[PDB]
Amino acid sequence: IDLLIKLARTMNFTYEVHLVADGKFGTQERVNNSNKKEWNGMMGELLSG
Amino acid sequence: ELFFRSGFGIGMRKDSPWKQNVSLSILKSHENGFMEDLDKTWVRYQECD
Amino acid sequence: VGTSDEVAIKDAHEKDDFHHLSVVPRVELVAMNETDPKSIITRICDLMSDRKIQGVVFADDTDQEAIAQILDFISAQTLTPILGIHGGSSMIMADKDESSMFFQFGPSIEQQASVMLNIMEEYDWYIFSIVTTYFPGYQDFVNKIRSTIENSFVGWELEEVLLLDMSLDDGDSKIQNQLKKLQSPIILLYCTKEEATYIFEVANSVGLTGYGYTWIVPSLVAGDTDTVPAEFPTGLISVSYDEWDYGLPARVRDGIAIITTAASDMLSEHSFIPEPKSSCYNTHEKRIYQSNMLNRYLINVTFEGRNLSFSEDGYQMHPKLVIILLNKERKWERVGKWKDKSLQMKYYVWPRMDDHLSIVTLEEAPFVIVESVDPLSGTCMRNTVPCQKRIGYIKKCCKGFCIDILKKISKSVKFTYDLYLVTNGKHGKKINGTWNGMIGEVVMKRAYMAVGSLTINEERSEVVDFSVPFIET
Amino acid sequence: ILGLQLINGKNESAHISDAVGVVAQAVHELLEKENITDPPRGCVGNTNI
Ligand SMILES: *[C@@H]1O[C@H](CO)[C@@H](O)[C@H](O)[C@H]1NC(C)=O
Ligand SMILES: *[C@@H]1O[C@H](CO)[C@@H](O)[C@H](O)[C@H]1NC(C)=O
Repeated sequence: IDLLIKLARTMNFTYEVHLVADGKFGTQERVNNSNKKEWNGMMGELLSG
Repeated sequence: ELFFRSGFGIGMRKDSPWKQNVSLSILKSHENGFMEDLDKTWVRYQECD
Repeated sequence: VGTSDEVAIKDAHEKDDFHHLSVVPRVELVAMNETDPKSIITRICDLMSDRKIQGVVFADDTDQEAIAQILDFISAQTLTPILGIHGGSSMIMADKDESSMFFQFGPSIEQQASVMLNIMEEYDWYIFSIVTTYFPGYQDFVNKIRSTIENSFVGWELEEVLLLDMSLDDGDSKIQNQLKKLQSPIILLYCTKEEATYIFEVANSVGLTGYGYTWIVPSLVAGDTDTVPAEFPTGLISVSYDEWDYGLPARVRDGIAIITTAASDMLSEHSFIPEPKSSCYNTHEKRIYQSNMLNRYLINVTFEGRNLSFSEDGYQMHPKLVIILLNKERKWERVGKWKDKSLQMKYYVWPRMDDHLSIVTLEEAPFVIVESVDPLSGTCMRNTVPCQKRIGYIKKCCKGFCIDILKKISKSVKFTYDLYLVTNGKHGKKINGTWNGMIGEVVMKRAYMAVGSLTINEERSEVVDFSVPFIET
Repeated sequence: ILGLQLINGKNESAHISDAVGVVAQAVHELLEKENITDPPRGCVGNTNI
């Protein structure tokens, strides 16, 4: 967090912090139907928007 | 420490009639204490600590 | 359609003990040679004009490759449900129209791909290749296999998933190059009844067919239990719908009760049974009496206690399957049996077998470690080799320092094996002129080898001959 | 609004000549082929290909 405030002043943007929902870091798990693989956790929220 | 372990052996030409009884006298000599006796007299006299 | 007895089938026509609800099924026996589409279209659409019917059950005894598709088109153009029971009407299809409420009696395409892997685990066939041709459904066969292989602790090896695109002229050169890339003990095939014999002709020329090579084909490739074109190699194993215990008259009785208990049960809740126009025309004008409510629970039915529910694609959820094996006499023989995710193979050990030798071992703490079989999959895990054990045999897993030597030796000297733990004595001993143990079986020509923690000495070297030592003791 | 249109894609009489033009030379090279069979005779005469 102390590092985040340094980037905001340098690159001149605004932020808002929210924690992860489930609480994991990230790995690839297979959906039960077929073999569709999707990420989960903090790594799967970046790709979802 | 030892890094290539392969013992000695009496070498004979292929198709040699003596190739069986030579290999059966060695096995018996190990179990009779004969080859643990040649080691005593020729190889294992301590001289310096 | 075909050769059948009318009186035998009609005997069980009025035999449904449906006194619980007044279904009153006016079963009518119709026999006509209607292989061609013209006879079907001039009869199916004329039945409603004569007799007021809202349900048709179709059966056949022909090997037609497209009768199911042409018969499904009538279902799409109408709202009268129809069920394929016997023959080509029960062959698999890729997809159905959203307005085509046509169902069949037979296993789906995913289940067949899940029974082939359920018999290779028992017999420890961990290396296989897939050969597939163009067909409506061949995409799922590969995908279903890959999904199961990915999530499993067993050691699965995949190679040569190349497909045969035999569509162009003079395909012998193309097939030969593609077929020559197969170097696996077992190959899984997915083709049609007519298309199978073309590939099998090229196989014998290369020499792949014979001992050491095995082929597995789905139900539709076999097709008939009596029409063997003599092109199928001996030892071909296929899984097909049960027909010995599923008789033709029994199929009709089971099928009829499904429809009767579906429409009548709607009157229990909806209390307003639709009455569609009994004619081939005026279908659009009768769009008010939609059959979506009827279609909701016609699949989910029960008869004396069972699960006859169909899938949304029109496949039975709990079918019965058997495993058959071809012999020298060119007659299919029953071997396996399937019932509710359970397998009962008649042969404990596959009969087919110098390159195949026996091995006798014994459990020692740092050298040969014996562990029980995996409970989840019922087959030995990775990095370990299966090893039998007497007392009816029980399959364990064997691993250790000596086993790694055996696996590495067999790679360079290219010979096969099958271990089994001894049960009479241990390590060998001589009592009143008889040897018992790992040495007492080599001397009696039951082992031909013995890997483990044996010790070289003069007493044993006069009976069996040892190799070069690989450790000191 | 920016859209797209196909020229000569809605004139049915335009494609009638083109449909028979391509098949004109297709039959010519088909004539000089061996075992030129015929399609099934009627809707009931044959049930094969
Ligand atoms: C930094 O952001 C401010 C806030 O809108 C704006 O004046 C401009 O984008 C930047 N100011 C600078 C570069 O002086
Ligand atoms: C080895 O011993 C056997 C029996 O003692 C004898 O028959 C044989 O001749 C011996 N080998 C030779 C080379 O003499």
